[PDB]
Amino acid sequence: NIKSAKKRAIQSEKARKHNASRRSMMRTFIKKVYAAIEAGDKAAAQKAFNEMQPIVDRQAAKGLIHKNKAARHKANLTAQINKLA
Amino acid sequence: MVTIRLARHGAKKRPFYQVVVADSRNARNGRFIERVGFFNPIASEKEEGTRLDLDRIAHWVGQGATISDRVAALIKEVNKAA
Amino acid sequence: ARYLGPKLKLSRREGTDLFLKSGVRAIDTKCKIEQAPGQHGARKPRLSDYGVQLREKQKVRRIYGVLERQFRNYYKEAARLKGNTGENLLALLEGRLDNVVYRMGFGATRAEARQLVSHKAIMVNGRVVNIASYQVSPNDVVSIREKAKKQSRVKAALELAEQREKPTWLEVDAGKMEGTFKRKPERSDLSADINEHLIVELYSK
Amino acid sequence: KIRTLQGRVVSDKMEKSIVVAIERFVKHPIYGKFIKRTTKLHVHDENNECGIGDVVEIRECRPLSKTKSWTLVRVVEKAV
RNA sequence: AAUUGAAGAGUUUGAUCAUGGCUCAGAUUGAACGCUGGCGGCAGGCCUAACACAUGCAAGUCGAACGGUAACAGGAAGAAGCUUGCUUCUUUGCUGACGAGUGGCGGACGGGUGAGUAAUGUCUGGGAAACUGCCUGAUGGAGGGGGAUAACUACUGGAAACGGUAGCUAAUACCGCAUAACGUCGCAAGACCAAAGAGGGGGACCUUCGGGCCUCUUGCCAUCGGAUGUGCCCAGAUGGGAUUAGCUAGUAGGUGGGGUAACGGCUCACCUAGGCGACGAUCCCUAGCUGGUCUGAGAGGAUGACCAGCCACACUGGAACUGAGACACGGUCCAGACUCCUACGGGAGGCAGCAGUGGGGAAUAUUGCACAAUGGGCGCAAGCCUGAUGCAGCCAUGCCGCGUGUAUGAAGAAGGCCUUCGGGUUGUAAAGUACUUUCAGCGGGGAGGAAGGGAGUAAAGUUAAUACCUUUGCUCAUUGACGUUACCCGCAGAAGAAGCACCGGCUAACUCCGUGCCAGCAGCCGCGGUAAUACGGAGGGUGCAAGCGUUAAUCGGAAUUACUGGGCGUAAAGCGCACGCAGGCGGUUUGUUAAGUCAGAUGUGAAAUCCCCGGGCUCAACCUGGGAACUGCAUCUGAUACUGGCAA
Repeated sequence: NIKSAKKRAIQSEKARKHNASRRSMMRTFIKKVYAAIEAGDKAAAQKAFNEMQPIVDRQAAKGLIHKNKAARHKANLTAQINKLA
Repeated sequence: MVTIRLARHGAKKRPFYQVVVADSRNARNGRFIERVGFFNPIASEKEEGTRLDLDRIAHWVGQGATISDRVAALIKEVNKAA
Repeated sequence: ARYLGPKLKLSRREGTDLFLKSGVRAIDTKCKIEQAPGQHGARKPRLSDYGVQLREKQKVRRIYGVLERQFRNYYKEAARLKGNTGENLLALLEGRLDNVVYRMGFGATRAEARQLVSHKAIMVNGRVVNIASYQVSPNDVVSIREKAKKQSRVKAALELAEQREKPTWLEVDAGKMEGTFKRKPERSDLSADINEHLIVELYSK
Repeated sequence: KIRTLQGRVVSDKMEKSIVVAIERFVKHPIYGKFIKRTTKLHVHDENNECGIGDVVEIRECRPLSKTKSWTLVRVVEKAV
């Protein structure tokens, strides 16, 4: 409707696309981690955890994951590897 | 933002402003944290016209509160005594 | 909002002189007082208990020239004030500005005093008060303005002020034509024959 | 100190938890008679030491399940 | 000083006393209707169709973030009529600025409505497992690069709405890289995580002579605090129905995984078989809740329009996206009903914002003026926006104030009505006479709501700088929608200004005439069938008064649900009689506890409202200062007589 709501519509669409991509990459890295924990692999899962840590902290800082969630992930996953190793 | 601001309470064509401390996104005559003085722009030429608790104002500005232009003008009017 | 009719008729239903035509002459002499308040006025009423209470309230209102919502508000204010509600009610009726102008001899009647008050001929404390029911505080000076001073009425009215009893709670002085309401009138200082317990009991039913 | 309550165990049979009846003794607002009045509470206990018919003190904590915001401190008076 | 507070009557009977119902007298209202209507002040105004909506406004702003120039006005340069001295035209964002666009912030506030919701809500009191844009304090960082994409241009699809394709460009847009804590994870060892510039001014130096460089202001990032706001939990309280007694399988709990900002059946797998319920679950009807309002002596009863706090909703049903915050009134998506446009392929809309329409209804307002004030958004500010708000319009809808004159005046005029025809009454009423001008009308004068903001100085601070900026004084023009304002003065003349109900008893106030169980009246008792104080008219009176009556609704009276504060032999009312569980109550003495109870303290019980003492509007209504109050709850400290617990 005829306003500056049109601009918020198009910006929220653009940011929807950007956030969906970054959120999807973050979730795939976390799937790498506890999909490596599905098999009994310690150092493979540690390599995947070191691969996911900067991106989850980074998406926490960029403002789309709200860092406590960031913390939870790494916390949960650390538990999984010292349940395993 | 919390704001020390005026809030219109008198009758029609006869305002009495009460200076309060409100969360700034409330209504004018709505919800406030504490009232801290008043300002009658008439009152008569008698004694006061305005009293205003400077200790609580200094407390809230210490907390981070902002002050509108009228309340700043009233503090600049009642400076310490006059 | 005020009466505007035959006055001595009101004074004749009550059976008592309500001072409604004080004016030039002496005691009525052309009223046929007591005799006939209407066509069947020669009949004795055999009045009820509601009739005596009602008729007492009407006596007081028709003296002071007050209508019912205003009188009723005086009863509420006299009730809430501390003390004796009959005496407080007469103290509220006696502090009326038109009454104080009548007591000082500035008007011949209370309606003439009410027209002096109404036609901006009266100041209290050096400010002109246009209102019949202004409530005169103690230690006030109420006077006539320079306009409507030395008009005939007030002079004649002061002429008939000496025929009456000179109320104790005033400073009547007619030289300068200014007066001082000094204190509230005591119940024993006024009129002695109105029964205010009847109007307390009238409003308390 | 902490605010706590006392009550008795009304039933027992649940997997590391208990339920406690509290007896508050309150005056009727209209009638002016002091009337007993209960408050059943789902109360947590680690390792379920208290059985049925006990008396136990009880404090409030974070939520531990649906209702269940209460946890014991001291089991007293277990006498059967 | 803050509770000075309580009325009855009519009607059962031939009469009585009691019981008992019905009814009246009071106060109130978002009121409507009937008759009447002068002025002002302050308030209030769709209670019904959460029905459908024409039209106009209700949310924008910033160039001191960025590419840029669509206009407007200048500047520079060129050419021309050339009056060689002024105009016309053109290239240049060069400048003040600015359409469109990117970007930041706001559109989650403000404003509306009460549909749903009987307890995921509200009120009161506790709590822990939290997030928090803007605002504030502290500690520090703010280095070095890259790829894009709008706008723009060129085609192109479409009736339109709206797109598509190919190139170009910027940033405080976006992304890496470095850096790394008193940050995240981890027991540690360690691992890992961010950023953005812009503006004002300037001595010297270096200029690829655009600017580097210095300084100030402002912005960015990280962490820890604070304040505010929000999310979550518990206990108690907050309608009616038992002619609704069983309800519940993610249901109740546990373990582990996931999820959220955060605890949690929030979710899933497995294990246990619980959980709720007669202290009323479940079902059904109704309903937004509260501060409060009305009534009441009070306790209560009814209610929750305005004003303020909380919740919920935004055509209907659902969903998420962006964001600090929404599952979003003037956002997105889908579906549905309706309405509209169409080239028939498809599109568009959402007044329960403010005015306004149509409809519904007994009923409820202007398609107004202004941002001057107060507040909000944006902005360094100027300022722009603001149907919030200030005001104005209409309406007796309420409350309050004032007016319609005042004094005199007996020939007790005339006329009306009654009359025992003597007179009485209307009635000092009118007329006459003498005064006054409130308000309305006319003409002048004229506060206050105006504080700020702008432009020059002077001083101080900062600094390399006597710049720039900030602060404080001083000076100069100014800033009012209301508004021919409030108010004051002058003018002319009583001149423009009184109705409505009632008169048998209750209930204040009476006769005549007309009608004759009719016409009709009525709240109850009941009037009217020929001399009606009850009907209809007249005279007279009574009550209220710019109002007055009727109707609807609430409380009172009603001690006719009785807690305060009732009853049960015969008026209604003792189960047909017992036994007895849960429940209620419990002799007497001592000791302990202190739960009830009592006393004090602290925190809270929002503000307004009620009450008290004051203050301002000429008074009043109204506004307002301080107190009291909010009868409560929680915690701590005590007392231990009574009740309870425990022991004897």
